[PDB]
Amino acid sequence: GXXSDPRXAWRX
Repeated sequence: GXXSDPRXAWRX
């Protein structure tokens, strides 16, 4: 869901 950030893409 929080895939809208380079450090959150691998967190979505």
